[PDB]
Amino acid sequence: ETLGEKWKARLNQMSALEFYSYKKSGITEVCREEARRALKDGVATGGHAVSRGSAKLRWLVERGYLQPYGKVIDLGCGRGGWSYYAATIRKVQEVKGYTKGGPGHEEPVLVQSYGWNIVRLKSGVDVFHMAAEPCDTLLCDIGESSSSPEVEEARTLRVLSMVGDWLEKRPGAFCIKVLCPYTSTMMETLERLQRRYGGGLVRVPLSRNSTHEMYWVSGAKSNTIKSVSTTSQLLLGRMDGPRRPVKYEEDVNLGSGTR
Ligand SMILES: C[n+]1cn([C@@H]2O[C@H](COP(=O)(O)OP(=O)(O)OP(=O)(O)OC[C@H]3O[C@@H](n4cnc5c(N)ncnc54)[C@H](O)[C@@H]3O)[C@@H](O)[C@H]2O)c2nc(N)[nH]c(=O)c21
Ligand SMILES: C[S@@+](CC[C@H](N)C(=O)[O-])C[C@H]1O[C@@H](n2cnc3c(N)ncnc32)[C@H](O)[C@@H]1O
Repeated sequence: ETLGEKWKARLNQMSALEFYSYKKSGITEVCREEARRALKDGVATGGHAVSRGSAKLRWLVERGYLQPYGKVIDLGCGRGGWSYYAATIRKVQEVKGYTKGGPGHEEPVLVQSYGWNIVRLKSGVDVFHMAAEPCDTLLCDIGESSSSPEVEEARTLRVLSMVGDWLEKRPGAFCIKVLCPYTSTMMETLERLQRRYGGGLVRVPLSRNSTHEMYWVSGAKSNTIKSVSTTSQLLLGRMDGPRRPVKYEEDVNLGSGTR
């Protein structure tokens, strides 16, 4: 049993109150409420992000873990946070997002942030039932949580299988959600994939403690085992002391206009 698995076990064993305190203990959070007021008022200007995702991707870019450029594919784009953020980057020329939509799933949001005209979000698409196509930047944020670490592992594995085909067209720059990187098989498969395609795992502090999600990005390079175990150490450590205050931040502004 690995540290992450012990973390998952401890997590599931927690009482609901303890879990409420723990999920956001000491994490970085972005203020979103003005963005929700504006978005539900139908304000397409003002440069509001459609989701929290834009803050995540930003965190990865501003620290040089990936450098988006050219044609960007966003698998599981959802509302389009990653896509709309990617549209604001200089070297990025075109952004194409794909999401499942329908019952239980997010629909694409139309907004006129900077570079909205080079963005196209397609809904009603199963990326698993979709032929891969060439791209400079490969983004993927698929990985639904589960109380069962085995289910999370299986879903993550299916995701990696799916993104293999896109990666063999060889970008470039990529960022891929790894929901469950804390099992033995997962870490070994990630070692393999890291030797084949490069890149490394990175924990984003905007992530909640209730998820062990890490991001496989091209501009990172690190021992998978060590970074995963470091993350696990952080999450484990945050279960013992008092509740650490939330570090609130300003949400990313994506401006307005076309390109
Ligand atoms: C609500 N919840 C979630 N988790 C754990 O957190 C992980 C990720 O959770 P999340 O990041 O999706 O966000 P959160 O759960 O806070 O809210 P959301 O609505 O997004 O998640 C709902 C999911 O939580 C899970 N869940 C609900 N109640 C419990 C519970 N009593 N024990 C374990 N898992 C639960 C269900 O699978 C459900 O699909 C889950 O895989 C689960 O093991 C919990 N653990 C305890 N001990 N008590 C909880 O109440 C709890
Ligand atoms: C939570 S989102 C990511 C957030 C998004 N990047 C943003 O910044 O707004 C992940 C999305 O992937 C979508 N998804 C899950 N499985 C999918 C599949 N098989 N095909 C297409 N989209 C899927 C879900 O609907 C979900 O909205």
